[PDB]
Amino acid sequence: CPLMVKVLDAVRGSPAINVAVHVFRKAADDTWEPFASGKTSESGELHGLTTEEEFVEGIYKVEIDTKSYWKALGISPFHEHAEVVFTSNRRYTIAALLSPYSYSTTAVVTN
Amino acid sequence: CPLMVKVLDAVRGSPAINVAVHVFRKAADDTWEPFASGKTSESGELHGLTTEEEFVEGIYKVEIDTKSYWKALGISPFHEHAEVVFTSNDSGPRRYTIAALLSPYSYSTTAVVTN
Amino acid sequence: CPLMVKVLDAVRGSPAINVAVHVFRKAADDTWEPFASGKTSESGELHGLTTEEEFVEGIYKVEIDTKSYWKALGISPFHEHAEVVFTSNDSGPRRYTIAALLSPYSYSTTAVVTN
Amino acid sequence: CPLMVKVLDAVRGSPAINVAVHVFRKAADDTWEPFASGKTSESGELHGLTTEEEFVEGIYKVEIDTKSYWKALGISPFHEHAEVVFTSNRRYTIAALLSPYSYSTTAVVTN
Repeated sequence: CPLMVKVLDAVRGSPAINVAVHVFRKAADDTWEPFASGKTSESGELHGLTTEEEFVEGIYKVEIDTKSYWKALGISPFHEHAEVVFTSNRRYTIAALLSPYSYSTTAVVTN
Repeated sequence: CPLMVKVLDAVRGSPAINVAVHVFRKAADDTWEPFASGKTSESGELHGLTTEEEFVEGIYKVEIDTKSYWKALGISPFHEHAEVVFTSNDSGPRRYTIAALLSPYSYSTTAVVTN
Repeated sequence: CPLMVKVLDAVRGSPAINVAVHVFRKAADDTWEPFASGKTSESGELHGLTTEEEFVEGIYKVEIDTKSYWKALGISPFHEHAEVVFTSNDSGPRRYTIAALLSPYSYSTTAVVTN
Repeated sequence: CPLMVKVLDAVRGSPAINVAVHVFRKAADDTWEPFASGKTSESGELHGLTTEEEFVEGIYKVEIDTKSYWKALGISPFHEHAEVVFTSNRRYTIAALLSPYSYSTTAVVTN
């Protein structure tokens, strides 16, 4: 699998568990087509979203459902979600670090 | 003006100058409709995007064109742009500052919501 | 004043108000000697720490007392404080803004160096 | 080993390799005593700094030598180093994300 998502909780200093993630790919008509989805495990990681065969070149959007994560913990956060948009032309790790009013995201791209 | 955008460059240690910013509001049909736009100033800030009259409660998307910023510096970036999506709330007086800190393969964003 | 400190709270989405900040300069014997101190204002900023006359080239440490900030909010934090250590440089006119974004188990800091 | 350090490079989107790390522990005389040191591997991680037996309660400082990292890559960075100071009373991962004029650090504390 060439695409992994990892999410951390900056309030607790812990993996962000059970975070829903939806991946979209831009279609030829310039609309966002559903591509894959899943949720983070107890380690805060989401593996197996796709395969090398399926993950063709394109423009991808990884939507991390941060609002649902915070609301399930009893917190009213600022953002609806965190959206990570990039073109793929190799392994991509999309990492996110979450706080109620702030997030950071980094891409680690390796061979 | 109830909405301000501030952008910093973590590679140069500077304001991110002349970054394009496009703001959208979610319409009744669930599509994003254009709302306001501009480019950050010499201080990395974008003021005057809207007014209290127009900035009614809704879901807003602030799109920061990070890819073009890095390409103008001759630097290869990862993301197409940075998007900040939030619901505004009129529970009392409120100003929203959307702050972003940019690196080629990483960004952070924070909301500073004050009275 | 060539040195400003700005602190934001990523949990509340607000300036970090009344945060203690202590600045030190490295002495000739390699110890940290006190240089300036204060507390952030209602805007999360600390102005007037020093003057161009006193802020000569050297190695400076800016210590931000994050632990006491979180404890005053009733929130359990990880770090004792956040420290920012850098060498100043008089190559032309220069102002340093040390910005910090705080969460209980994480922080980021950026230097904005302008003319 | 109860203490791991992980470093990422936000310019390249890669692990930060060969980053020197020095850990200190506050002694009874309130001075910083050397505790352990090492450097990050090709994965950006530093394992085996200490043992459960050696890592007693105390105040620890993890100094990540960011200036030497950037200078070895031909870049003049802002900070001398990144310093992470915390009290230990369990596994600690100290993560850092580096840019020439900025860094972020997070603690992930697990059982």
